[PDB]
Amino acid sequence: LEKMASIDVHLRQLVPGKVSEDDKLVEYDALLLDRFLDILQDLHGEDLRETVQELYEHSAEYEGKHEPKKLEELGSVLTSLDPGDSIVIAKAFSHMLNLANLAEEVQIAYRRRIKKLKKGDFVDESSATTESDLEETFKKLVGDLNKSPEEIFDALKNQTVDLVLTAHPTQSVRRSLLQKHGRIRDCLAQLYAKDITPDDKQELDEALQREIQAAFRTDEIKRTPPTPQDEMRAGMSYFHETIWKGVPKFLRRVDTALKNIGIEERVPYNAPLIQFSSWMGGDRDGNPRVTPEVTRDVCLLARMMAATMYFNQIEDLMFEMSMWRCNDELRARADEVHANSKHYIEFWKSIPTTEPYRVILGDVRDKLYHTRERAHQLLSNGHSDVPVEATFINLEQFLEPLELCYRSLCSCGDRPIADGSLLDFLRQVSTFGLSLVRLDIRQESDRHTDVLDAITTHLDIGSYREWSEERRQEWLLSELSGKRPLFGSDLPKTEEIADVLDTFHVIAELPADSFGAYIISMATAPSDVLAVELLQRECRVKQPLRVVPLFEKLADLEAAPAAVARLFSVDWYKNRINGKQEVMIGYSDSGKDAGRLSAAWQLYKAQEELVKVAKEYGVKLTMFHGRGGTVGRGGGPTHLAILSQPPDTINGSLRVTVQGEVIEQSFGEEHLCFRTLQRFTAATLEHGMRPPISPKPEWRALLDEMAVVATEEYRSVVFQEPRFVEYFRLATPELEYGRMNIRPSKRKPSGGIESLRAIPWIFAWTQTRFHLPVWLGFGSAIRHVIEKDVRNLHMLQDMYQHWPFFRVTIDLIEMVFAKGDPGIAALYDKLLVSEELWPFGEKLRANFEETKKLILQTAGHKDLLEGDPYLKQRLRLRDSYITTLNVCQAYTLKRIRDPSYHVTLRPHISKGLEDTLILTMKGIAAGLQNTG
Amino acid sequence: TTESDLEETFKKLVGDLNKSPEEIFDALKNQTVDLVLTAHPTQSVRRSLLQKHGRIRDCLAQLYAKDITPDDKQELDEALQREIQAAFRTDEIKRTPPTPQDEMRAGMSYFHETIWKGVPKFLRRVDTALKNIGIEERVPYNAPLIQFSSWMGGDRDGNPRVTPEVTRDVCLLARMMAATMYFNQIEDLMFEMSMWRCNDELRARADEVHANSKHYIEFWKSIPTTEPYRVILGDVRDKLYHTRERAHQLLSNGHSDVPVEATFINLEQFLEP
Amino acid sequence: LELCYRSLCSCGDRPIADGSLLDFLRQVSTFGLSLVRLDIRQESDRHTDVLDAITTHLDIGSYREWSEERRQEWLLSELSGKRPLFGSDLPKTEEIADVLDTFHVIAELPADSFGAYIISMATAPSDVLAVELLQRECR
Ligand SMILES: [Cl-]
Ligand SMILES: [Cl-]
Ligand SMILES: [Cl-]
Repeated sequence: LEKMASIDVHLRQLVPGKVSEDDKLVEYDALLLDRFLDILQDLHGEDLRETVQELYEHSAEYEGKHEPKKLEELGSVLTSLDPGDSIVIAKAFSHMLNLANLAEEVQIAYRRRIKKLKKGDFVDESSATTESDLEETFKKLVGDLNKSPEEIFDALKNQTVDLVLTAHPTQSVRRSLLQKHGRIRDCLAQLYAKDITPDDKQELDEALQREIQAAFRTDEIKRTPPTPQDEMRAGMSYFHETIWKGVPKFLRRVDTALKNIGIEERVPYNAPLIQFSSWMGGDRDGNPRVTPEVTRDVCLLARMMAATMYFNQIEDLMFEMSMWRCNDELRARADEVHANSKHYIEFWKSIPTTEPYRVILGDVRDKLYHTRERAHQLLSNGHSDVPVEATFINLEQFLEPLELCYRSLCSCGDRPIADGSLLDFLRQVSTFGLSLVRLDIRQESDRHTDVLDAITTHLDIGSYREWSEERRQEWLLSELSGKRPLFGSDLPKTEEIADVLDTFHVIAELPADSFGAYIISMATAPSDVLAVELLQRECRVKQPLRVVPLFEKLADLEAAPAAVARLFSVDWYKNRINGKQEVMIGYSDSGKDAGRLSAAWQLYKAQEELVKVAKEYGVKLTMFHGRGGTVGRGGGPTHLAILSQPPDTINGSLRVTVQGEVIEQSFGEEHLCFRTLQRFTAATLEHGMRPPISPKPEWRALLDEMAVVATEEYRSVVFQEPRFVEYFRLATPELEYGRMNIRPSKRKPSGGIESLRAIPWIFAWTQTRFHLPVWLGFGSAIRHVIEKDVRNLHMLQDMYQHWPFFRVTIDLIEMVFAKGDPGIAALYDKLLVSEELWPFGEKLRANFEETKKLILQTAGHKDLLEGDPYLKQRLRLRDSYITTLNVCQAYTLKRIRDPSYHVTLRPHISKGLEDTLILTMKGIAAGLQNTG
Repeated sequence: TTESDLEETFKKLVGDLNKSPEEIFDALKNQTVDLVLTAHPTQSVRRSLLQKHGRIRDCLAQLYAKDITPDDKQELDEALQREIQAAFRTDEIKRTPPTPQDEMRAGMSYFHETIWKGVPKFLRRVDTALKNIGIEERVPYNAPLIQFSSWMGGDRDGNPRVTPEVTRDVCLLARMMAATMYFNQIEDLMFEMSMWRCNDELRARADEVHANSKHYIEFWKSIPTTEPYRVILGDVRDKLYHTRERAHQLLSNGHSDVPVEATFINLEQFLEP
Repeated sequence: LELCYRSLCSCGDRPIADGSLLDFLRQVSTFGLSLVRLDIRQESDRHTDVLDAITTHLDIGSYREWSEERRQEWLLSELSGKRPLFGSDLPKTEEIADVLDTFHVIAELPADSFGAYIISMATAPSDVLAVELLQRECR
């Protein structure tokens, strides 16, 4: 069998050059592809393997030269398959793509960094190969900015990176498949060690094939569109994978680099340099399955996982903490704890007072066990019997004895011992707390409007809905300044109103350690924030959540600093916020309203103005970056994006969404996790002391014109074109995506793109390799300013080379274009769109090509991603696998929607099209990862 | 430095003695090395110091890797000093002339150290070396090429501290440690066994086990019949837990309440599923 | 028990039903599930203190200074209205918390256990209205 010779050729034709000297990516992918196809032949026959290989060879042939003949060949084969062979081929290409992603992660993890490749400016910070590590960022602050070491250390102490993990917009990959992927990565890595013996290599190859087959032989359908509890279980997998051990690894590295610049202290173990938040189970915005019980559930589950990991982790700590010399305080506490009544009988019959650290640590272990057991009982029943005094309820109870051990050990010169497992444990307690993640709530402001309208209607004051914004403000301010409650059990509650109030009741019935922020979707005016503050207090929330408005539409972004100023001017709100105010901006959402360029530039300006307001009133402004941003990309780019943020918008608290489509690339691997946490911490540290350049005024004026032209084009296409929605429902799988499910994709099932949610808007166009929501508007803007003045191109180029914000924006567009193909979208059109609607797509695709050519001119590139050949190489590798899933999805849709489209089937190939469709959706989605 | 490894021994038997690969394989099948662990003639080193010694070895090893970065080397050096001082600052005289139960606990440390993972690694290497002489089979998994016996708690010759209760104790402790390790290992085994295609016999057993009414709520709300290997293995996990808890009760009391039918008493019950 | 009595009478076994069964029924009726029904008793001055902390916390004045008719007015508007009176955000002294807790205990137990709430030193209708109000507002 010399089929292996052919796939070696096609891969080498797809990626011919070597982007370094350790570039083994083509080798890795060829190895995985050979093993997988062999497994495929063994399991489903020779004819099936030859069919799959012919399809892939044709797809790589397409992604090389883009001859539409190749697409016609792929389709010719893919329609002749009966549904069974269709499912097999789709599953096959999904898994091959996953293997390609693992090869990429190995390459990135072990690519040698080249110090002679850095240029010396901020552009270095846009790729992992040249970005500054923590110590390079330190020395850069010391050299260019004359910042003293002790200043850098103080800055680090009070800094916080808060990563918010979101549910996957499609398949949150199972925890088991995460582990199998990890095994495949490890086998792949060790196979290329320059010291492995032939028997080690044979057994490694055997384990690699073994794992690949294990992955291919598990189903990814059936059961339910996973309950939010299950989705949350899968989401927390990355703590067991890399993050739990990874946090203290990173922190210790910070300690080392601080030493390597003269700082003799360590980063205080309680300092929250890294924190994690979760939306899984808390985001209700247009999502009815997220009920109050779901929220209580995910809080309790998280507390169980936390207690569990602390329990298993603390035993090794007990083995290490065998000293006897100790502090008088610790001696007293050990004798005190020894006066009491089973969880260490395999280790020691009982812990003697001659190992006091083990005594106290054993008590902490016991309390941890009782905490897990208690939370389990509350989850599965509703009450416990476990005395809350026998558990840990707040973080200070947990930290107090551990800190006693640390101080005590330091009293006796055992500081080095204390800086071991004890230090890593303390740092885990500070990072993860009793809950691992803190839950963020999100809800439409209209739902609070419904609650308050039923409240006022019940009190015979009128309808809160009819009242003007200022009349609402008056009522809410008088009610907040008074102490008299609002309502009781005697309140006509609809289904939605009861859901809202019950949500708040659940928030009040749980520890405040479990919750982060309550976030108001579709925020427009101060009554929307005041409403939530009021409902919180009237639901008896003891320690109330900080209320964070999410300004989405364009006019809302223009109105935002005024609304935040009015809020800051009210004494009640100024006293409640205690000098901190958080505002959420959703790049994807704002782009859905007004196109991407206008949304970006409007968000930069809005952050500037909000900083002006917060400086006026002495409020520390923290910006929360939602899905779609430049800070949501994977890897290197994130660094520059953080550096690019407007000055004094971060201020020691960076809050970014870790989008589901990227979390594997950011935390799936040990090294990847370290370098992610590193670039977040270093980029935050530097931006706090080295703001990006203030834009030249001609840049701001130019961007204002471009924003105008862009939004005009975008809205004229998406909203004003009457026969757009029809095209949207044909040229795109949005309808099938909503009908299948994931969640609901429409707030109002009967409306238009306005009421369509942002995630399905981005997704629907991402599946067809078209990405309309990301680039529409750039074309007419760049075109218009180049025509208005010959020299304006030179200005745009100037910005791309010197203004970080503009560079990161244009770069993201460039990357999305690297993922795009107008011919595939044209294939979807040819199969699913009416003939009289064909020119509509045609013109749109013209806008694509022109915008592509225009973006290049701004960046000074002749090809796409000319400045980051590593990423270009990787995306080129994936596209060959994804394209097959494209043709298959298009023809599958034509087969589902039209039973009048009969095809001469081919006989089934060796040992319900909807399952195929879901496979292609998950595959294409997983391969394209983040766009906009 | 010059002794024959497993494969060099294979090649010497095949070349110099004209023994066929089949004969070597049968001889291996029916062969058994039974290693008997005896109590230490003085200090049976504590388990904590065994782990500290292991860490010191690991730091020393990684410090001389020809590919480590300056920061890794710096942090490894610090971890080595940390462990050396950690070892030196523990007392080893105080308390009791360790109860034979304690001496036995310390003796069994090496199963957790290297042996538990070490046995299947060695066996797998036997499989590889057998492939390299033409043998397509693996060494049968139930064939006892390696066995472990212990005198800790059983040798009474001129040693009155070894009472019958001491023997009962070390037997129950050993069954506990075994049940623990099987329980912890079968978790990862359950994550791996996510297939759906299965045997008619195994399908029957999976549907049958599904006919019943807690140890996997952090992983899966419940295991469905579309993951039958996870069904059978989850039941085995449950039986392991009941075995450990039962032995714990028998050790600490003298009776249980755990029905012996819900545990593993003999090896065939364990191996069958 | 009543089913048993009816049944025995059905078959002309009334004399039997008028025996231990009758004594049992009568004991169930006389003593109920508690033997006795507890009467609560508290001074009116303490309810005045609770209402004073409530009105002071609402910045409407001090219920203690109010005339008997002003008290009556406020208590009646509160009783006919549908908006509650106070919440957890309430400065409770030891005695004030004691009174409110008494009402909470009364709300958390079966009504078979209680008889009457009795106001020591009663002088004017505001004291009775006060207890009725606190009763309704402690659920
Ligand atoms: Cl659940
Ligand atoms: Cl800042
Ligand atoms: Cl014992």
